[PDB]
Amino acid sequence: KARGNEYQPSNIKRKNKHGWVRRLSTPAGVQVILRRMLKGRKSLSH
Amino acid sequence: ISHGRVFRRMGLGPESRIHLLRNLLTGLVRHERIEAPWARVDEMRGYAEKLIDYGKLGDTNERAMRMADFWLTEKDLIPKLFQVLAPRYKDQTGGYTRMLQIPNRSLDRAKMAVIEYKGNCLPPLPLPRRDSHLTLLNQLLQGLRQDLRQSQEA
Amino acid sequence: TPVARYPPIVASMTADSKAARLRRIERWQATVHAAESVDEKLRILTKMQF
Amino acid sequence: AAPKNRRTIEVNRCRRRNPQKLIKVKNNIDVCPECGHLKQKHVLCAYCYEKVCKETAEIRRQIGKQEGGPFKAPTIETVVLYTGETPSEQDQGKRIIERDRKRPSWFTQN
RNA sequence: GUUCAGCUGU
RNA sequence: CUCCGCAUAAGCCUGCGUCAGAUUAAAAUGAACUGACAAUUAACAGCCCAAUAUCUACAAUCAACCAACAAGUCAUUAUUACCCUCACUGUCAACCCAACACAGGCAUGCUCAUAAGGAAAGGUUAAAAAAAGUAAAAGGAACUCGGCA
RNA sequence: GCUACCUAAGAACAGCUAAAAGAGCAAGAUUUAUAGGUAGAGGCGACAAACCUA
Ligand SMILES: [K+]
Ligand SMILES: [Mg+2]
Ligand SMILES: [Mg+2]
Ligand SMILES: [Mg+2]
Ligand SMILES: [Mg+2]
Ligand SMILES: [Mg+2]
Ligand SMILES: [Mg+2]
Ligand SMILES: [Mg+2]
Ligand SMILES: [Mg+2]
Ligand SMILES: [Mg+2]
Ligand SMILES: [Zn+2]
Repeated sequence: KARGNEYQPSNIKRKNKHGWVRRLSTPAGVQVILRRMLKGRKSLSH
Repeated sequence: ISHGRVFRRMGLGPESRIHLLRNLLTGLVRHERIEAPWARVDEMRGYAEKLIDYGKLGDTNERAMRMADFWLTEKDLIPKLFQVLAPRYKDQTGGYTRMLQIPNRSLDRAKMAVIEYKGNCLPPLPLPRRDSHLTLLNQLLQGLRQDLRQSQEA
Repeated sequence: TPVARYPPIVASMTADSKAARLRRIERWQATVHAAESVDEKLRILTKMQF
Repeated sequence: AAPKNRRTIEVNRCRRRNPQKLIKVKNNIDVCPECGHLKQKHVLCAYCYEKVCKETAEIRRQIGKQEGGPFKAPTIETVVLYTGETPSEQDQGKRIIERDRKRPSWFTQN
């Protein structure tokens, strides 16, 4: 019956899923950081 | 259609209506002069008059005490009713309260009234006063009245 | 020859006021005086965790 | 139902400026004899009423001090006495409220 | 399971 | 009126404390907006542990009796090594995910009807239509795709 | 971080017949918090061809 409440915030999940260490863990994630660095993102990751 | 419907619909329903009037009546007895929306003061005025009549029955009267107990939420007022208000009006047969419209209140522009128990200590309200007898129109009518006396005497 | 029976001059038990709350505090304290055993007394005095 | 067409300003002025929409001039306004301020004939003067309420509030504050608590309504009549006044024989055996002020001219001792 | 009996401003 | 409430966890991150304001809510006191100032103090909680070998058949259920089956959260010793002390961090709020008429969602402990927490009515009038509720003569599913038990 | 299934280690469940325990009225093929796993030529599915943050 609830709508639009997909987000159930969890800091452990947020860091583990999208964190800095997670991004560096694989080459694709490292390229994610590189793209954001190129674009000049203020936040490269969570 | 509301032909012959003497009572107003107020608050959240019948029971809420009585409680709203009871709270206004309780405030009037304690303070002897309150100001509230005109329609609510007008609706409560009848109960204010009748409450004095029950007070005249006396505290010994069981039915009167039951009425005062229900209508007066603050119990210290019950002695005031029987021992102060009722004796004050012992001579009068009615007209215990006076109700006057006051300016609309600022917030919601509601029509407002002031109601008091006649004979309270508080400073007198600026009652409306009829024109002086000494005015030009009243003097012409005073002369006419005097002549009708002479004609009636003859 | 009856006398005048007035209602006691106490605060309302259900009103939203300071005196009404003090009368409701006297109401639960009256159940501790009415409690027979000591267990019942201790239960009432310590069941509200704040 | 959605509007079929935009209403023109010409049509809207006729609606908005119709006499039925205009504020009516009031003819019951008058001048209060006591204070000289404006009032309506059937309504108490706002200036005079506020004057009574101001004094009434001070008296009620004095009544509160004497009672000194709730549910202490007295069982006798009350009389207000201003500075320089003494209890009358009629005003004897009554709760006395003392106001640190001269009796207002409009407020007449009875 | 119906019919029936019973109740309801349907 | 109570539909809750208080606390913890999770989330959130200063988000109704003081002062001031020309800002703001329907509201020129309030203020959750703006400026300045202040604040949550560890005992609760988080943050733990020397090595090598070795040990660990007997559920829980008031565990006793009578029983089982889906067969179960709870344990060491030996020798070596080791003299030192109370750091660091969380601690505020009217709070979160949502929806934008609470539409709704939300773990645990305690209270089991409150000692805690709250206000359905801006004022009036009392037309229709509409929504909900209550009462209803006689009849009691008749007239209706199809009532209820 | 929705949802489906699964893994780890947790938690919850008044009374009433109550032998039998069972969605009987009102303890289970139950519900539920936390972390993790399975990814689009795919995953997952007591299979709606559904669901996998519209
Ligand atoms: K916050
Ligand atoms: Mg039938
Ligand atoms: Mg400790
Ligand atoms: Mg705290
Ligand atoms: Mg309270
Ligand atoms: Mg309201
Ligand atoms: Mg109304
Ligand atoms: Mg309204
Ligand atoms: Mg009928
Ligand atoms: Mg038929
Ligand atoms: Zn005047």
